[PDB]
Amino acid sequence: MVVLAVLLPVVFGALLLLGLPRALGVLGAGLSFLLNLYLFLTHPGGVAHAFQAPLLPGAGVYWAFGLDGLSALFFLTIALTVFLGALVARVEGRFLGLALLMEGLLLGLFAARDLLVFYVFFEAALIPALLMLYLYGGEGRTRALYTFVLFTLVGSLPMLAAVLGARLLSGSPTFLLEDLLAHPLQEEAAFWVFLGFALAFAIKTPLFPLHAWLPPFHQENHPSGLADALGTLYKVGVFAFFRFAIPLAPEGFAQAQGLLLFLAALSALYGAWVAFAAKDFKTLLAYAGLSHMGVAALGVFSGTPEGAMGGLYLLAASGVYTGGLFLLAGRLYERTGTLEIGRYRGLAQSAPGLAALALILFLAMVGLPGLSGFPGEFLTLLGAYKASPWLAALAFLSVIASAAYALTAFQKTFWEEGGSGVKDLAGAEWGFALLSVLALLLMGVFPGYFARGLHPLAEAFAKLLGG
Amino acid sequence: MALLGTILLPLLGFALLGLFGKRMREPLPGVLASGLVLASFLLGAGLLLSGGARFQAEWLPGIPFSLLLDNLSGFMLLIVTGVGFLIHVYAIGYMGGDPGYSRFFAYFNLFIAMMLTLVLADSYPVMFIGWEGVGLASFLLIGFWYKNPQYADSARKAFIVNRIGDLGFMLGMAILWALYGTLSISELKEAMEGPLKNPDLLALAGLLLFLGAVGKSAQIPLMVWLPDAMAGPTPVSALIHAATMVTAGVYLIARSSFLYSVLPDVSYAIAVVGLLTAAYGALSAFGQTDIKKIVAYSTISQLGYMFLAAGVGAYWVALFHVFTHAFFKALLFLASGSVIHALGGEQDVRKMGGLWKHLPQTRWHALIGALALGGLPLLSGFWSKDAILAATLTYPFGGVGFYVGALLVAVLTAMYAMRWFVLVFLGEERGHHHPHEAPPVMLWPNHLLALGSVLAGYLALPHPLPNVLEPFLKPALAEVEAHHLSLGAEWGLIALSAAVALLGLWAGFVFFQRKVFPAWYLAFEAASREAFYVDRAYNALIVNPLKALAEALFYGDRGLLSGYFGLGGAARSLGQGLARLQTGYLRVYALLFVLGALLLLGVMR
Repeated sequence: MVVLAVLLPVVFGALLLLGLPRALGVLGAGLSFLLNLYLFLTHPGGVAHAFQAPLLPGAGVYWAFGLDGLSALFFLTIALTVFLGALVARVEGRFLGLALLMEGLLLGLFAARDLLVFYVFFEAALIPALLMLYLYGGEGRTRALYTFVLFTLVGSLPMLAAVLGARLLSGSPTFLLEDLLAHPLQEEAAFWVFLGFALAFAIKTPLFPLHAWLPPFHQENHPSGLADALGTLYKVGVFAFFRFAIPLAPEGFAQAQGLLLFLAALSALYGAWVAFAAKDFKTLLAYAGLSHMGVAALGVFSGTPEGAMGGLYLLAASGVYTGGLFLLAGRLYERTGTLEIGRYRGLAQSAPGLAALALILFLAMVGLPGLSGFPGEFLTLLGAYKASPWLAALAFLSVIASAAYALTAFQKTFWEEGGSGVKDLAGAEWGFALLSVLALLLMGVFPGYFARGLHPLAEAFAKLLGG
Repeated sequence: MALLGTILLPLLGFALLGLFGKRMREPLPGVLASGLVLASFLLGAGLLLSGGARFQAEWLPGIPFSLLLDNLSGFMLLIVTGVGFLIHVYAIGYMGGDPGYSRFFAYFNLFIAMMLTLVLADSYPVMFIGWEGVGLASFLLIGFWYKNPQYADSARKAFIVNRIGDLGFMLGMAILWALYGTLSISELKEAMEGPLKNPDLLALAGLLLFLGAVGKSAQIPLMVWLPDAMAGPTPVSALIHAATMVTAGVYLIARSSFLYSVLPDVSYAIAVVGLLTAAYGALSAFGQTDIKKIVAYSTISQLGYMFLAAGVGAYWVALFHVFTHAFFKALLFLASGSVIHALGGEQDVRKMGGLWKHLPQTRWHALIGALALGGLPLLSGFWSKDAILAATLTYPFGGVGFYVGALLVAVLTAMYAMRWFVLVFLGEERGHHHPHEAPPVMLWPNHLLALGSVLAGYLALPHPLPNVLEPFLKPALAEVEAHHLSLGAEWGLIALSAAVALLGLWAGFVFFQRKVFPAWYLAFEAASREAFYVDRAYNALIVNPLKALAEALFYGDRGLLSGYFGLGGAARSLGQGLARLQTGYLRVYALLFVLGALLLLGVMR
């Protein structure tokens, strides 16, 4: 059931860290992909594989797991992305076990059916990231690590008091989200809990004034960008907003909606804009991920089940193609040795199909229709314009700067005058490119098939902001 | 479902030519592409002749996938497929010894399929899919020979401007979803008539839609991006400037006619912008010293003509101009491409001259084209341009100054067409062309293009003669019409147009054979060569300041992270100030102990 699909990446990461060899982690990630896709099918609903076990009976804590429609496609997204990053990795630092550990942890986190288990995984996922960051590259590694870790922890630890309040002040018997949703928090008490949620989720969303951890984090990781891929998968903030923050304390969110939408719009614009000034790949992609989280936060904060489903779909797909671009940059680094955007211009003539792969990933990035980003982007526009037309309009002076930075980097990196000539493609990169573009096309062309399970949650939790 | 295969074919073709691509011999990509274009033309003509087509497939909740093939859609489909196949053969000829043959024709297949998806659409999201897909393929093909930085920034600026227009489109679409909740032109139109609501919002959605159309067809201010499309191969430039990527703008107005017909100020502004674009292109055309750019500015003027037509409500007349244009501008461009293929790509005017006697079968093509653009009294361009000139006066929104404006524009079009033809074929001899000027399968499809251009013509004729296109186009869509007309005096207007076109032809003849070029004219021609110093301003206060703010906001983020570091440094400093509290003398420790204990006992009350 759900437990096995969640645990498999963790145990395979253990068998990669403590056991040997490197190759078996790739097939472990593949097995995770297969099982998560199977569980994605035949899915009746939330109860799909319900699991209940005691953790702190006296305190009210249970291992609570199951597949939502949201959890299903997020399982699929993570399993696919991590399997791609496992085969093509070339990190080989003997730490891919940490990446599989983080995969399983994020799977359990999305499978969290009770609040405390969500919080537990939210806090536990700090370990892999810091490890694969610290001992696998970077000059200011420890300092950017302290920045990121202190940001997350200062945000998270008061959210523990927030969740204790959400359990106690409502008289909930346990931490189960079902029970906590059955006992809503009252006025002048949901205020503080939602504020604690909004700081901790925004600093990890990330939003504009609190985004300062993302570029230093993404630069100093393993230059292959596996740690960067999984850290980009670590922006799960938006989800916790829609599923946990807003429903559990909508009363304060009613007042804070204007400020949240403002932060989301300004983050999107600022990221997609400053990405132009970025002289390197890690900074550029960090600002891109900030832009995408700004758009997703806009879609969620706007109400408008349209915008909510669009923001979530955009979040999943953006994680996918950003991790793809990180792995692509890591492979071009491994074969060249430098990530500068100016130098090594002729790549396109030497690289036959790596240019087209990078182009497809970039097009999905700037939200070109026919790829997975456009459904969520446009649905978020619609929902935000319903919520606040000004903020959706300003926020969508983004496709311009998006196109600018993406095409500038692609041209100055690949298209221009030939250099020495660089390695063309690796055997693992073959399956990597094939599956990546396959998934992009399938999820962009048929957002009807996917995201159907996202609609009921979105409409119910958006009408919850109504009468 | 059979309607979808027409688009599916130049997807399999693109995938073959992109993935493997160079694993084929040189002529093959053209063969496969031309076969797909012809087998899409055929299956589209068969569907249209069979009455029409409809297809609905599941998509985003509330936003399904709707394809509708009617008279207005099939018209564009036949146009695009025929011109595309002709340019496909001309590219089979013209592309020779150039690597990326498969790249070229895969991009061609993608372009055709996306343009079909655009026009065959009952939902605005699919129209926008086609929009951005066309922008992508255009940006790709302009930079086909990527080894040049000069022909990279062109396509870069192209797609940036395109995405600006597309953002305007997205905002109009969001508006027309918030109001009604349909976003399907069929049901949105059937629901939009009657109780109009928030006329400000309707006019705003129309304004943003027109803004998207301006970026697509390169109108003011987004005008500047089209001339640099000279960078791309010549058959690409023909496909982009004649058959596709420009007709999308006028087609948007043709399909949203139900919206724009109830918006008098909006349609008046559309006519105004069409006139302004026509004037800009005409005035700055002849000053240009390059053949491709001096033709691109004529394209600007002709698209301004079409927008003027569609602005006053002359949607069928604007489509008349589109039909005529699709013929004669393709003729012009393919002529220029054969020309530079004879001279080894010299691609200049001042370095040209005296190609009249040298070139058989080419002087005829270029002359036919120059006459159609100048509006030779007996040619399709004459009918289209003067039908627009009349519809200016007859149709709503006044047409007071626009008539004399477009008439003087006809003068100027004739003048610069004669400048083009003379300075390229007459009045000097320079350069070299020994071996192979005339190709078979290059000038052969150009033969059919020029013939159709001569005989496009009489599908739309003044009311004594048959107006074939009006009854075909009106019933499916663009239903509303309210226009006066006259006879006898209208034919006097036709006579005025013919006389003006002929006088403009001869005026250009003498002015551009003279070589006098008076003091004021030299300054005028120089300014026109530099496009009236537009780009300097465009890079002055917008683009370069965007770069400056990118750099400044990067500095600001650096400062924000430094301020977080300052928070950490304040924490440590406070920490060591509290750590210095432990000096080590026991008397200090006991004093602080007793103080804290007293404080605690005081708090306990």
